[PDB]
Parts: sequence; C-alpha cells; structure tokens
Amino acid sequence: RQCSFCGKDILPGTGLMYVRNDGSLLWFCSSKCRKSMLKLHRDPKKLKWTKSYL
Amino acid sequence: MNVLGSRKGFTPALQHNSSVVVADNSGAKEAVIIGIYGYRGVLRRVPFANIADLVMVSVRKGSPDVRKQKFKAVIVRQRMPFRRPDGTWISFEDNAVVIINPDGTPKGTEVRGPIAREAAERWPKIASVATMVI
Amino acid sequence: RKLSSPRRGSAGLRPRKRADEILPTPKNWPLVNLKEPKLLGFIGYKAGMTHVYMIDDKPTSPNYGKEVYTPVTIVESPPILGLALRAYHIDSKGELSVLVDYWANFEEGSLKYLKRKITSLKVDSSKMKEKLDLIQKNLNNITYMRLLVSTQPWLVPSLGKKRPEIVEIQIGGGSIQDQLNYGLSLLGKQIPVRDVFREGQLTDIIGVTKGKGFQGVIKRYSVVEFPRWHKHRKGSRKIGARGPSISTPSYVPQPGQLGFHRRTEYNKRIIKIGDNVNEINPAGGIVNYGLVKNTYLVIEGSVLGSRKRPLFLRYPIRPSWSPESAPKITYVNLASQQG
RNA sequence: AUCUAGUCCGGGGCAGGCUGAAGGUGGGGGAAACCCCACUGGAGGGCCGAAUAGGGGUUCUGACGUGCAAUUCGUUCCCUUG
RNA sequence: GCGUCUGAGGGGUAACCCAGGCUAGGGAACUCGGCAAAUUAGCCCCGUAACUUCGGGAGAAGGGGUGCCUAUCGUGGUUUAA
RNA sequence: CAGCCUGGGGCCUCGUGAACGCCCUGAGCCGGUGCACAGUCCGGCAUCUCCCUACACCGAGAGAAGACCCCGUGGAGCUUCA
RNA sequence: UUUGCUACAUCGAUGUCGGCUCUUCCCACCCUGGAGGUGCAGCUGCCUCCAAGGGUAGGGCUGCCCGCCCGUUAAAGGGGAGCGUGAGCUGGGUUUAGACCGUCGCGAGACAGGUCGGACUCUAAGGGUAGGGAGUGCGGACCGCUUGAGGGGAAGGAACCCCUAGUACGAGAGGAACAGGGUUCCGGGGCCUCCAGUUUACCGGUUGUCCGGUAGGGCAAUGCCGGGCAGCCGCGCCCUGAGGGGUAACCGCUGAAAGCAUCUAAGCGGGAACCCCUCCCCUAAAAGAGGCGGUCAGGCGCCGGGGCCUUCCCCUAGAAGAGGGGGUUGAUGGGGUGGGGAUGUAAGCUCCAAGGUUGUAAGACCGAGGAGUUUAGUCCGCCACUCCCAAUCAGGCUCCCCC
Repeated sequence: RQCSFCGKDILPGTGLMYVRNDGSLLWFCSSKCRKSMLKLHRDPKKLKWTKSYL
Repeated sequence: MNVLGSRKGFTPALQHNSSVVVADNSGAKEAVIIGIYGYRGVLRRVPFANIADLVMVSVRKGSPDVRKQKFKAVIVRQRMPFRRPDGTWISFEDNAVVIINPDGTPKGTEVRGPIAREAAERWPKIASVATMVI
Repeated sequence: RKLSSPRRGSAGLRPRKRADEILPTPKNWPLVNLKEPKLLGFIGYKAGMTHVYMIDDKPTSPNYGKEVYTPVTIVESPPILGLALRAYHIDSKGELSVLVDYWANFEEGSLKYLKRKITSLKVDSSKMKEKLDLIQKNLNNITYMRLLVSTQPWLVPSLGKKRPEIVEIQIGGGSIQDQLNYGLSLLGKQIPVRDVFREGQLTDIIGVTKGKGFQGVIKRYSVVEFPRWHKHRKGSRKIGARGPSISTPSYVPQPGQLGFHRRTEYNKRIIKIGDNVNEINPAGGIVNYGLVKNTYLVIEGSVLGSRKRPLFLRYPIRPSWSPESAPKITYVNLASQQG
C-alpha cells in the first residue's frame, strides 16, 4: 500500500483516505504528503526524496 | 433504522447552523443543519451529528417549490478524520446529505458522489439507489 | 434561571495530595476463587506503548472474530527476588498487625543490592528457627499471608538505579498449611511473571500517575473559560464565586497539585508474554526508555503513570468478564515512535 | 484672562498625492440651432493619507487605577488651504 | 548619540495577569449588540446599478495582470547642443 | 471548546523600601438566643504547633457624615397672575 | 417562594435589576426506581402512594422575569440559600447632569408616557479553603515494611438497538415485557500507540536591508511564509459490573382478640436509583497515639568507628521544599561512535543555459536558472556501546542504651 505522493511503504494503521467525487483514492504517509496535494500542488517529480524524482 | 445498535457514530463532525450540499436530484441544492434528532446533550455542548444520523435541515438553495421548506435527510459526507473499526481513516472532500422521506426512503431518485459504507446499513433504501460505496 | 448542571471537578477524590512512596500498595485483595496456592499480582515497569492487531476473543464482541486495531502498552517484567514471610493474625485488641517476619538471605543471596538500601541482617543471629516455628505454633490462628519480594532493576539498564524497592503481595490458595509451604519454597530464588501469570488473564493496576506540577484550575478540574468578553476583561482563568457564604467555602475547584497521585484502574486484560526482544523493540530505540532486554507484558488500552515508574499489578477485583487465554495477534509496530 | 472664553494686532506653520468646475484650443456631425470627442486649463468651507508634521480624543468602558500623572498610556478614529 | 528613559542576579520558567502568534472541524449556535478579532487593502488596465439636487453616487459593484533574469524598443530631459 | 508557545510581570535571590482596614488577638464550625443574621453568650461538634504559595468565600472586609426619602418655622437658585 | 401592611434593625452607606461562572440545599417527584387502582384486550393512557440517589438540555423573539414559539430529548419540575454570588465579572434594564417627542402649564417646568450617550475602587492583618513543607509527643538514634479506627464519593448515571417476537395480547388495525447481549450518550479516572493541533528546538525558500560581491550573518514584537521531532493536551484512544446486609411504601404467612373471620396485635418472610459493607482515595497527632525485621560495633569518661544530612552529578519531579536516582565495586551527565529521525540536496567544481559581451576565427567571458557532483549538508531537550572527562576535596548533625 503506497502513498499517493511519497509512494513509500505505509506501515499499517495510519494514513487517511481523502475520497473525492470521482471515487479516486489518496494515500499519504504523513501530513507532509497530504499537504503536498490537497494544498501545495507541488510536483512530486520536482523533489528527490520521493522515488518519482526523475 | 436497522444498524444503529452497532458502532453508529464516530468523531465529532458538525453543529447546528452548519451548511451542507444536497447530493441528489430532488431539487434542493444547499441546506443548513437546523436540528439533530435523538441526541440529548448537556450545558453549552452544541448538539452533535456525523455520518448515518437522522438529521433535520432546511432548503436554502434549490427549486422554488422546495425553497424554505423542512425535510429530513441523512449525513453521508464529512471532512473529519476518524478511525474505522478496521483502523482506516476516511474523509470526504465536502459535506453532503441526501433528503429522505418521513417513512425513511430517500425523497430523491439519484445519488451524487460516494458514500461511506455505514449509511447504507442504517438506511437500506439509500443503499437501494446508491451508486458507489466507499 | 439556574439551569441544570453537574457539579464540575471531581469531588470523589478529595483530598488531592501527592503520594509518600513512589511505589504504591493495594489495600484490598480479590478473593482467591476456589483454587490452589499462587500469587495474585506482579511488579513491573512502564516502558512504552504501541498498537497491535488481533482477532477479537470476546464471545459477545460486536467485533468478534476479526482483526481490529488497538493501542497497547508494553511492560518489561524483570525477575522478582523474594525477601521474607510476614505473619498476620488477630492480635490483642482484635486487630491484624504483623505477628512476625521470616527473613532468610544468609542461606542464599550474597547480593549487596539489598544492602544498598537496607543495612539488613548479619549472620550473627540468623536464628529464625524460633521465629519460624512460632508460625507453626501459631498455626491455624492466622488469617493472611503476604510475601516480601524485591525488584531487580539492575537487570534493566533502562532505569539507571541500583538500590531496589522491597514490597508486598498477599497470597491466596488452598489450605493455610499449604500456602505457607508454597511460600516457603519461593524464598531465596527467582520468580518469573509466568510463575504467577498466563496470557489472557485480567489484571488490576494501582500506581502513580504522570506528575504535572502545580496546575491551573482550568486544567485541574476542567473548569470553563468565561464566555467571550472575559477573553478581554478583568481575568479569564478563574471561578467567579467561591460559595454562597462562609457557610463552608466548600469543595469547589481551587488550584493545587495535579498528577503523581495514587489512583486506580479496572478491567485490564493482558495480550502477550513474549521473550524475544526483537519481536517488540521499535525503531531506533524506544522513546525515552531504551531497549527492552527481559520478558515483557503486552497490555492494551492505557496505563496510568509516567514512563520509568515501577508498577504493581493485581488480579481482577470486579472483573467484567472471564477471559480465555491467548488473544492471538497479527501485527506489531516496530516503526519509530519518532517521525 | 501665563489656563481656559472671546476679540484685536503683529508673527509662525500645513511632507505627498487624488479628483478635475469655469474658461481656452483643435478635430469631428449636420447652412443652422449647436452636439460629440481630444487635449489644455487648474476653481473648490471636495477626497485619501506623515506615531511626536500639527489638531481633537473615537472604540477598546483596553492597562494603571494606594499611577508614569490629583486625568494619563497603548491601541483604536475623524480633520488637514480652510 | 546612547547601553541613566537608571536597581539587579538565579531558574526545565507552576498557576495566573498583561502584551502577542497559531489552532483542525462547524462557522454568529456566544452575544442586548459580530463587541472584539478577522477578511480586503499598494498599483495599472478593463469594467461599474438603482436614484438624484445631473454636479455625483463612484476605489459603486466585479474581472484581469503585477516576481527574477537575458535582451530590447519607444518617449522625454540634459551637456555651448533645432 | 478548549489547547500549545514567546516577552514582561508574577517564582526565587541581593540591595532599597511604604500605605489600608486595628476596642481586641481571645476570633474553627453548626443550631439557638438576643436590636429578630455572633468572636467571645448557651448546647454540641471538633480542634497539635510552626512555615510558604494560590484563592478572594467570610470577616454583616476596607474606600467615603448615602448621590435617594423626610425633618429643620436651614441655605442658595430659578420663575410668575406670591 | 411573589405580592399586600408592620416600621423592630440598618441614613458618619449592608452599593440596587438581570445575566455569566460556581457551590449547596429542600421536597409540594418532571424523568429515571418500587407498588397499586383504573370507565387497564396490549401500546398509549389517567390517577394514588413511597422514593431527593442521579439527571432535568439546545435555539428564536423579549434586557430581563414573564410570555409566545422552533426541532429534538426522559422530561426539558419548581423553589431556597441577604429575590445565593460586583474587595469574581457585563452594564443590557434602571437613579442623576445633556437633548428630542406626546400630555399639561402665561411661566419656572412636571410627567412614570417613549427614545440617543453617560466613570463598575481596593497589594488579604484574621479565618475558611488547596497544596506543599519543619518540630514535639506518642519513643534513645535510626533504616525499612506493614495493621487499618474515620474521613468522601455518583464514581457512575442515562438512553437506544439486537435478538425475546411480529410472539404474548386484540377479530382486525395494531402491538407487549423477563432474562441475555451490545451500542451510544453524559459524567468520572487515566493515557499520546496512531491522527488532529501545537511546536521563537531545527531546516529551507524568499522581500527589504546593510556588513565590499558570493558565502556566512545583524535586523525588521519568530522579518514573512512552508514544513515538522519530542513533550502536552483533544477533535484521539483506554477503564468506568454486581452482590451481601437493614429498610420505606407495600405484598405475604401463622394467628387471637372478637369461637368464625382477621397479613398484625404480639410471632414470622419477602419486598426499592432508599441507608450501610464489599471499590477506590488520606491517614500512627488515632492521646488506647500500634505492630514486625535489622543495626548502633569494638576497645581503653577516652580512642574509635557507625548512622544521617548538606556539599557532589542528574532526573522519573517540581516554586523553592520535597520525591526518585547515581556516586570508581560507575553507565548519572558531557565527549566519541553507531542507531533511528526533521528539513529537503551544503559549498565549490563541472556541464547545460533564454541571449549577450567580446574575440579574425579558434576560443573565453556575464548571466537569472536546470543537472550531476549528493536521501546530501545542517540539526535532533531520543537510544545503545564505549571509562576519554566529570561525581572529589569539604562541612555539619549525631550513637555507642545492650553486653
């Protein structure tokens, strides 16, 4: 089970499902990831502490 | 109506005079929480509500024939972080309700957006026209 | 017009003062309940806590037979070293004072750990013979039979201390004559928690809660902030009136110490008694505690008290349900408490 | 009548901006009556705005309230070529 | 020019008071009263109702752009200088 | 429906250094009595002493010959068809 | 409880309505418990009695009280305590000085008719209260552990649902309860595993600024903004039965008075959110002032040492005090090494760079920035190992009762 943003391993019993109208699923390792989409809109690629760097 | 003896209720979500959208085809679009059925409170504690509760609101934006009218509904969408029994945490991007007839069936005939699983058991009539369930 | 309101603060525990011995003691004991000689509690330490995954064992659980998530507290269980046997009887005036003690570590126990805190007996008069048979002479006229045991924190580097506590536990079982012999064996040796406990039991907790210092009435008794305008006017964090008159300026919320109290806990059911430290140790060293390196007690819910406090345990006083053993698990969180 | 009230006489001040009446000029529409546009023009008990530029003291019944002081302090307002 | 708006040192700094900052979710249910506090805010361009004393209302309303750098270009002033 | 943090107070320490309540030092509480609500009186209940901090519930706390009502063959002021 | 009169007390002041918070009481019981009657098929009713343990909301209009109403809930009981409470508060009503309006007056003005503004003082001598500390006695000094008279409690209370059962019951419509489970709510006690918030520990970006440019920095009520450890709390999570005894009302039985009859007179049994015991909390200042373990040596008042405290190092703890530790026989705090974390990839170097500067060209030069050099660099009130450094020097108080 992978974070929608940091994609890293999600050790069980955490995270939060932010279900949109589309029924899509959003997974966050911590608050850092949740802010990264719902308010930051910053590029996951643009940074290099997520495996989606390049 | 049928499952509230189980874990009916979760972390605090809403309050009186809280505004929610109408997620159906009834004709109503915007509604404000006007009251809470069933619950009994204490000094200064505003009455509560979350998913799967007999809730009472009124029409603020919608068809004129329903404007400024009283109807019953159930809560289907909330923004609150909360813990499911299997230890997952669910949220909805906004807060929505579906108007229900006094007998219990929904007044509307269409459903907008996802619904947490819990409402379906408490209101199988909602589950009858439910499209997707999360 | 004077609407209904529950009296705020908790009048039940007055007076609220700080304990005088870091390790408390029970003042009653649950009945033996038709069984054989064994102890009815245990000592330990508050190491930390985490959350665990299990199948529900409650036959009447709404969650029966499923994996649900629950916070769980860890209790390192160092071995216990007994000290002596204490004699309680209906003495003169019909009371239950100590008849006599029965100490023996000259036969075994060349351990100065006890010496760190008590300048205990020398070999000069280790003549407990006339003491011990006094119990035998006073047999059949005895009511209660406790036990002198000490902790061995030196086997736990987490708590940097070397003078230990010696404390008590009352033993129930079969016949009285049996019980004394049962205790007699336990002297001079070491006793694991498995010698008293098994998984799936209930257990009771008496201990000292997390101290907090002098507190405010807002926090002490959860008194209410005055509405709006007082957030701007004359003061906010206090009660308005303090009684109808000097006719008992009463039990009303007033400031004072909160925390570090002798308190209570009911209905606590154990989860696991493991022995592999690697099964429970979280990432990077458990927070503020260290690295558990003895047998540990896996207890769910919350346990009162600050980290690094001795804790004394006990059989259920008013158990809600009779538990079976082994609520088997499915996951243990080794993730860092940090992060 | 060194305070305050008023008057008179002689003196000293109002950082910067804005708005754009009259009039002037040139286009343009039709012989006309005259109208539209552009700029120029710089009138007004007009407007915004410098804690201490200067004035008053508006709310906070905000702190002090056996004072910083026998009437303030900080906030928070309205006026500023008459 | 000052460390003189003239008392200082210790401390994991309790409550609390006065100055503040920030609070999920709901958003006036507090409340006599939205008091307080918040939100907007500079600038350019576009765009601007009812009514009226035709002068305004009017920053009515509302919308859009605004950084940094590599270049440029236009306009005007100025130096004995159409 | 409350919560966390920061500055100055508030905590402590060196130095300086007041005023208010004082028939008293003898005042714990509860019923009672009495000017009809006591610290001393009556009857019980208790009640070891010393120290520090927080609280203002009481001490019918302190602040001020009540700003109200009336009296005095008491003033001042105002008015008129006294 | 108001409201009428009384003027006994208060005129060198007992500061006046409401409301807010907070405590307690009472029962003429609103609900919750028990029992009964009923023009009680069952539900819903209606009524009587006992019962004050607990609970008894949230809104709109009105300043209130009152009153009208909204939607739930078990209902949304009523009263007291100087119409409880201003050295705790709001000033909305109302008691001044400025005005307007209506009635009256030739006039000064009056109104109990309405409307706008109008100052809310105090560092607690004493007690109460809530904690925290010293000493004497209980008894020579101590160290340790315990007995467990009274004290307080609501430490729980309430509702809804599952099945009972679509059963009982009623022709039907309709529609029960016992036990047993569970859930929720409110309240009480804890706790931070995860989440939310917090994070002037820290990291980065970035405006304005100056310190010669970069860099690294000063500042700008943390310069602004983004992030977030620990710790703390909550909007998060955990625990929060029942029984024994005596009883109220009452329901029974054996039973005479008074042959029968009679629950009552003695006699006997049950019978409640009622009172007590089991639960927790503080207790040897409990005056009967407890008990138990051990040491206080040894030697000739003396030697001597033994105990304790401060000093020393820290934190489980905190206003100091206390409490808990450690003290070379040591992992208590720093260092160092690893461990696990937060930010988000240091400088310099190289390459590219929208174009431009040159330079004949070749080439080298400026450039906001992108990439590698690099999950970097900085930092971490967290953990382990490691005696490298630091717990020493010193001072005080005191026992030799017992042989």
